[PDB]
Amino acid sequence: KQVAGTMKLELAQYREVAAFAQFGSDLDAATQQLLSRGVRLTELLKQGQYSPMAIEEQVAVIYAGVRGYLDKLEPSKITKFENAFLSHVISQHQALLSKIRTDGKISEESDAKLKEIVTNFLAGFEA
Amino acid sequence: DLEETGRVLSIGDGIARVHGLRNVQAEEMVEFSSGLKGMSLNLEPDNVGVVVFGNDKLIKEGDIVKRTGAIVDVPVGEELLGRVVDALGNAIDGKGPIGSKARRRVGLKAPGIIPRISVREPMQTGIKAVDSLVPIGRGQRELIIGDRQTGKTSIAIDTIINQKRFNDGTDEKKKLYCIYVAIGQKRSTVAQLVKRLTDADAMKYTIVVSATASDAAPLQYLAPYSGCSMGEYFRDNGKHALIIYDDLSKQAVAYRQMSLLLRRPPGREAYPGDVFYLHSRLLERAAKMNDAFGGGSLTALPVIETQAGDVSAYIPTNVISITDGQIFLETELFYKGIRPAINVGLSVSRVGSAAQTRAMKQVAGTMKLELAQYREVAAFAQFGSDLDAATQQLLSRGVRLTELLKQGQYSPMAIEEQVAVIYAGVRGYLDKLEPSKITKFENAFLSHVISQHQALLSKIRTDGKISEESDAKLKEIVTNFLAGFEA
Amino acid sequence: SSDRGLCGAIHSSVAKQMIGVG
Amino acid sequence: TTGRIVAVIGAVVDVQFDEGLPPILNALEVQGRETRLVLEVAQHLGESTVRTIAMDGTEGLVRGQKVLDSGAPIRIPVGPETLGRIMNVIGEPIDERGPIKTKQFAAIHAEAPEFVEMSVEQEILVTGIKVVDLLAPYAKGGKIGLFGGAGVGKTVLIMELINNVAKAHGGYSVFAGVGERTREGNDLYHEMIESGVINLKDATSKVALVYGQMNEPPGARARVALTGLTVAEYFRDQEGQDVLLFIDNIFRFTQAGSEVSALLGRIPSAVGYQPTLATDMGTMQERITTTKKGSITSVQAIYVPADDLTDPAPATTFAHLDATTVLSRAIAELGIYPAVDPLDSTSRIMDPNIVGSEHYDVARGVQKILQDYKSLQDIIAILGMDELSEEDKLTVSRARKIQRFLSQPFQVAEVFTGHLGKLVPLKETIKGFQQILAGEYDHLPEQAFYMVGPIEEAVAKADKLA
Amino acid sequence: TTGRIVAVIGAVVDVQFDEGLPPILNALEVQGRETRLVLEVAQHLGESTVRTIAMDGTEGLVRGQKVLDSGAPIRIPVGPETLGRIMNVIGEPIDERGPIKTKQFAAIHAEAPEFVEMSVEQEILVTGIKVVDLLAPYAKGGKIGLFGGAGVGKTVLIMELINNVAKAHGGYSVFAGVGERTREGNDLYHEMIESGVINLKDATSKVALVYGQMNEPPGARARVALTGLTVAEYFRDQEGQDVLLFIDNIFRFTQAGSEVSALLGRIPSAVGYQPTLATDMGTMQERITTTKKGSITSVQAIYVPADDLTDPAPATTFAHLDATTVLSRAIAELGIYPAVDPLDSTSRIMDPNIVGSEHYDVARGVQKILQDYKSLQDIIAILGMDELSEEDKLTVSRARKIQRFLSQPFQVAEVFTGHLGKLVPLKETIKGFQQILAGEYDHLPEQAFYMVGPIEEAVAKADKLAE
Amino acid sequence: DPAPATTFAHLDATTVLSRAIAELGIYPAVDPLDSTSRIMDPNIVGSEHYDVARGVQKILQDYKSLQDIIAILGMDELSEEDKLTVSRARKIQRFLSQPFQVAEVFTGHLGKLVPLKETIKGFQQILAGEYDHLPEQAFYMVGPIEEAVAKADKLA
Ligand SMILES: Nc1ncnc2c1ncn2[C@@H]1O[C@H](COP(=O)(O)OP(=O)(O)NP(=O)(O)O)[C@@H](O)[C@H]1O
Ligand SMILES: Nc1ncnc2c1ncn2[C@@H]1O[C@H](COP(=O)(O)OP(=O)(O)O)[C@@H](O)[C@H]1O
Ligand SMILES: [Mg+2]
Ligand SMILES: [Mg+2]
Repeated sequence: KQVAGTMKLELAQYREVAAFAQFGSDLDAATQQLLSRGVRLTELLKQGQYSPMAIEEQVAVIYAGVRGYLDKLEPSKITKFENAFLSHVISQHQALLSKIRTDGKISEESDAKLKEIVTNFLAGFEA
Repeated sequence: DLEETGRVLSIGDGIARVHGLRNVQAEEMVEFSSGLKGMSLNLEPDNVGVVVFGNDKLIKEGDIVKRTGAIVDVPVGEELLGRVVDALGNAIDGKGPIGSKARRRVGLKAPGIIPRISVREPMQTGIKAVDSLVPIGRGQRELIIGDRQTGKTSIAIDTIINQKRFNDGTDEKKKLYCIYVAIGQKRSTVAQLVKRLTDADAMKYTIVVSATASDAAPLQYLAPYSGCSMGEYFRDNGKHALIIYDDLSKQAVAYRQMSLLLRRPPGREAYPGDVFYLHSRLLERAAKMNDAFGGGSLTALPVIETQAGDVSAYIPTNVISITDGQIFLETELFYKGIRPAINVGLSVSRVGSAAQTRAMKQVAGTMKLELAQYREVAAFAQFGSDLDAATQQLLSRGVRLTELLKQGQYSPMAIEEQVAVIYAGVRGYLDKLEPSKITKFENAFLSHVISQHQALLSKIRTDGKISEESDAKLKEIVTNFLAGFEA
Repeated sequence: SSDRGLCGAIHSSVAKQMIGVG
Repeated sequence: TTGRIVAVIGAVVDVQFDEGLPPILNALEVQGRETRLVLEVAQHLGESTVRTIAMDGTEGLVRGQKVLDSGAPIRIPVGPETLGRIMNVIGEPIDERGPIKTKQFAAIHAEAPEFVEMSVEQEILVTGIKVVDLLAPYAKGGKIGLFGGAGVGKTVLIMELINNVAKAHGGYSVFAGVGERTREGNDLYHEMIESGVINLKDATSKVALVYGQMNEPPGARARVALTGLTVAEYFRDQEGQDVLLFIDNIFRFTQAGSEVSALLGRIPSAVGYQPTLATDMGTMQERITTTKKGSITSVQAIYVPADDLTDPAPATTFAHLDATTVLSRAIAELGIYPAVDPLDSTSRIMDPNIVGSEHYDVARGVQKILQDYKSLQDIIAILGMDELSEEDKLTVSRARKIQRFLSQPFQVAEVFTGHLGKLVPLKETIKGFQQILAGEYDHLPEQAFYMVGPIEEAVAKADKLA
Repeated sequence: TTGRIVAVIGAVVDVQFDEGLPPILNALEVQGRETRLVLEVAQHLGESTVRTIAMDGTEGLVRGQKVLDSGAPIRIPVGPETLGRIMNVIGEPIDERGPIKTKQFAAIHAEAPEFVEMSVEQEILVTGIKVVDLLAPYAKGGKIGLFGGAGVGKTVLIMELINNVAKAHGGYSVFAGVGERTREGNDLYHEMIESGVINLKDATSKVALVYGQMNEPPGARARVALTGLTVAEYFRDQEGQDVLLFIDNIFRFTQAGSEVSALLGRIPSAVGYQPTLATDMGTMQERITTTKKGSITSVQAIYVPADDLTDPAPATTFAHLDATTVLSRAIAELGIYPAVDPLDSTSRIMDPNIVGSEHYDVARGVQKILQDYKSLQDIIAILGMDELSEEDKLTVSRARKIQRFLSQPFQVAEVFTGHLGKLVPLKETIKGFQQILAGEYDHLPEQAFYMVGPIEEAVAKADKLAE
Repeated sequence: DPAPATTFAHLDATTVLSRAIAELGIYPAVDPLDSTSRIMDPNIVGSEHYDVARGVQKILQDYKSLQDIIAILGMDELSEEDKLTVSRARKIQRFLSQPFQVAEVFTGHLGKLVPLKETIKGFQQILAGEYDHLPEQAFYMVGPIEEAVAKADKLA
């Protein structure tokens, strides 16, 4: 809920605005951000078959998107990112995933830990 | 006695199958032992299919049904004026018995081809859009049609309210008795209706016939005919009557219920093969009588509800083709602020000029033309900055006449007030006035001419048109007024 | 070229060839 | 013999006979009524019972009420005495001018002329109306689709066709109002009286009137067309005429058929029409034709439901039409009368194998030039007129002259206008338009060709103007 | 007198009586069942056989099983003792709290109040919902309809109305669950225990509940609206009181009847419906009304089959209402909630002489700009935004903002929006929209107006979106 | 229609032919977005085959979404990115067509049989932009991709 709570209505507004802006005409900072965010979350929601994801791994992936940490990553790279990111947190951060899974929430501590992981990982990834 | 009486074999869904009654006539009113009436619509070899005028709970298998020597007729006359009655002419306003001295059958043949003369006398609605562009004559049948909640009843109410200016007068020729038939509506809607007419002081010359949503199917089916015969009393006695059928869509539904349950064959939309006939025989009873027959008239305004604009659906198709013309209302005009929501491009009166006075006739022709010229170029507007002045003008004149056709509810206008307003537009006095300011202008301008130029309005009426002298007057009233307006 | 579009390959044609006017 | 009513269900009445049964299509007279109530046998149900369709209201009928078999179908008064008279479906006068005193009677159901009785040749029935005869000509014994409605000079066009056919072909007319609106039937009646094609005083009447009004039962409205056609068949068969039959309007004939069919419990076909849609239309239309003895040519006003030309009703009808006259509100607004659309109106016999190579090529040349004139009208509003080539300036001139030469004053409209009416022969029509194309009247002013008969009057009008 | 079952086909049961024949509408009692099975007399078939619809499942029934005439239609408990309680179609408690100890009972069939019993009084009922209050406001004692296809927001909207209006209502409320979800009944029940409008411990309960959900056979869904209605009718007359009546969903009454129509031997009318659709609805709807004796404010959720508003069922319902809220899937698809079509929602009290010319003029102004924007939509969508007049693109930006300012976070919708719910008073709604129309917020971005309460929150959000 | 509609669930692979595709001259007139196979799965056909297929299908679907705009306004109102999808998609549509031995009378070409590996490669290459320089017509009614190239050369 913490990560996805407003996302449905947000994605509905993004799709409407993506259509209305379909003719590339000078857009304000607000809608251009919604567009950037929207196209990126769309990529995160893509998924293969036969590998359903544990909740905590879904949360961490969505977290990256909804907090804006991927807003500058090129949309076509988002999937390569997610798998790279995910395999990193699975091996290296079983402690963080464990806590999110066990507590069923993102504590202020887990939030801080997550931001540190994604931002620095994404930078390494984007080199 | 299985000739004058019978017993109920089966009863359900408002249909009693009755054994016996060997002497009943087709469409005869029989009576059940509980006191409920019925109509003998199906006469079959081994049963009479009777249509029930009330709740079924009161009829059981083996109940005695009697022919009564009854006859399907309604109270008729001027004592119905100011009264609310049901399908059969019974009082429902709770003000005691109707003082009726005469009666008339509900099912009667319309005047033939010979007792008539052309429609000539104006039937004045007081609605600028209608009287100018879709003009109605005495004896005409003009259809009011549109989707739900587009303003259909309003056209009719304002027409009824309008007649006061003539009925309070002393010219008998110009007077108009009103009949409003409510079919299938809810009681509280009808109540608000009569409240409006009462406050408008319109009830004193109006008969309200009401067969509401909980009344049995056959009463809703009869109601228009009942109301019709009450209007024929006027028509046949050198007098003029207006009747509104609100609505015929619901009446058809009610009759369909009956035909289906009598197991008559279903056709398109499950309607039976006699539904065109049902409506055609109702609407032909509106007529303009010749002088040999008193010169009276019955004018009918049937209402039809369309679904999602489908004028080609079955019942709309029937009533459209039966009538002498249609006033089409549209939802999108309505919310654009075009109210009354009349589509002027599509609406038509086939009587036409024959039902206009010379004053209106004059200014209305120019408006019709300039609106038609407007309609062709109408799309060049919002997507036009680099237009030639010729088409810039047609657009400007067009948007402005469109504003003059807008009208408030419950305030119908006298024909001379209408021509004065249209004059301002068709003569180009409002061409430089901003579109948004036109409605304010008209109200104010009209308040002025009514207050200070009663004689000018008196003249346009007396002269029958706008003379050179009246023209001069108006020119100076409008110009100076407009100058003052934009000060 | 100009500000106004909807005129075929006017604007695109010069851009393929390519401070600007329009 | 005499039968008894056993069932009444609206406009369907079942009659049981003790001896011989009336065959299908027989007329039956109900006894014990104020006015005549005819029932037409539709089916034999078995058990000595017939199912009928009522020609008027069935209100008041009792099971047991006596019914007399007439022995034949509906038989109506036919002959010169019906002219100027108005009758209904069952032959009764409804003009209040008393009985229709004819020596002959005729059954309204009859079979189409046999294959041997058919004319193998196609002939024009010259109307003397320039647009019609030149561009979309009428065929002797054919059917014409009249598209129009109100305000386009439709009643005037009809009244003039009645007049012109009497004057040029010695043929009488019949008008059949299928679903006639009572108001409009009265108005039509008096417009004919006022125009002369009906005469109450003498016996010059050129039309007989047959009304099947809107408020009549389905059966009545379904049969009037036959009644009208039967009147007309007299004038073809007995008096050898090229007759005119108006049907106003054909769609309402179809719809009455649809209603009757629905009332008889027959399962509806596509779009809810009667399963017999095509045969209902076939058994009536095939009666309209050229026989060895004469011809009936029918003008049929067409309503196109939902503006769908693929709708079963117009689709079926089109199978029978040999030409269309399209009356245009746009054309009337330009002051062109008759308001015939010269490009929208078509004819099957516009064929050099039928009308000749000279009639053909002039019509095509007229069509071509009016087609070309329109192409330049976008360039007219943009470049103006003085930017055209010397060829294109000349086409605009000629086309504008052709448009006006297609207008014609009508004799039937003399009272309204004062202008003398014209009936232009086919050869003068062809000649006239032939010469405008050639450029023999380029020097003439454009308004000289307007509201004119033959091309000689275009010259006499041009000389008269200062 | 005793009758015998002769035929069972689904919900329809034929019963033969040798002695006295029970009149149509009578309630019959099937002998030898664990739970009370009522059959309601529908038709007299002839030959001392009646046709009935069952009020519960007919499984287990045997030809020849005994049936007793009760002597009357279905009679249910009415009165104060129904408050806090849950009944079914036949007035049995379904809350496992024992007998409903009323003094009197009432037949669920009754005549509609006569024309002379009608009231014409109409004053505005404010909801706190922007789009409703502004464009198509409810009246006290009026008939309100919430139209919508599947999953567009009828129930959420009706729960928000119960939240905003019923919670603080002085008189009594009736909620009738008609052919809807049992889950939603359990939801609503426990939310009302929580909020105190139902009290299980004292006598302060202000709401009576009547339930016949989509787990019930059609006979039960066909009558359960009548049952709720009858409860309300009592509180209206025999107490003269201000009653709120909520029905979710009144279509299910009509659908139920269509389910049994063919087994009752009817030729189908158009779109598969009973020929009696409109009269059936008539004798039912005409009871749901304010009279001179008392006031019912009725709110009725109205399902729209296949999203089609021309469907006979919703189409025939429109004429029965004084205010209509029409919900649209196209709008909901946009994330605009409540998904009210502002160009298809109407009210009888939308009248300058009733709401004042200020309320009226802004409402008509809002609709005009939305209609104008709609009439440009499909056009500029392919022909370019830059090809527009400088006052056209000003209406396009203003309409897009008004579209958004019509949306609102509902208290009831917190689990769907992630936003705290907002209630906006009338004057604030008028003012806000009035301001956007006058150009006052052309500097503010679109999204600032999306999913907020009052106009100050559109301003606050605009600051938060900057950084 | 109930008859075909009901048959779908009985099939492990559907080839849906389209009259609109046929009328464009594309034979076999296969609707490449309405024909499916239960073995179109990376674990069965391999990821390369699977990827090229999904790629072809995506470019064809993207083309399809642009066609309302194209029909009214035309090619010229498209971004450069869109023009590229359109041109590649249209070359892919043509390379899906094939001359059948059985239909030689109608095609006027010799019937062809393309081995799977070469089918994958031809489309793999069109997607990679490798023949954005070649004309459309070159891809029509040929076998392997080499034939498309040689046909382009022959168009001088
Ligand atoms: N000229 C007008 N100006 C402003 N409002 C109007 C006008 N005419 C009608 N209305 C209003 O528009 C609404 C619909 O009017 P009404 O006469 O009820 O139409 P209708 O089609 O008869 N409705 P219904 O029968 O309920 O589907 C009402 O609220 C009227 O008060
Ligand atoms: N006012 C609202 N705000 C946010 N989301 C809503 C709102 N109304 C409906 N929804 C979404 O749509 C779903 C369907 O609404 P509901 O009222 O159950 O539909 P119905 O019209 O079928 O009763 C809700 O469960 C919710 O997810
Ligand atoms: Mg109304
Ligand atoms: Mg719901």
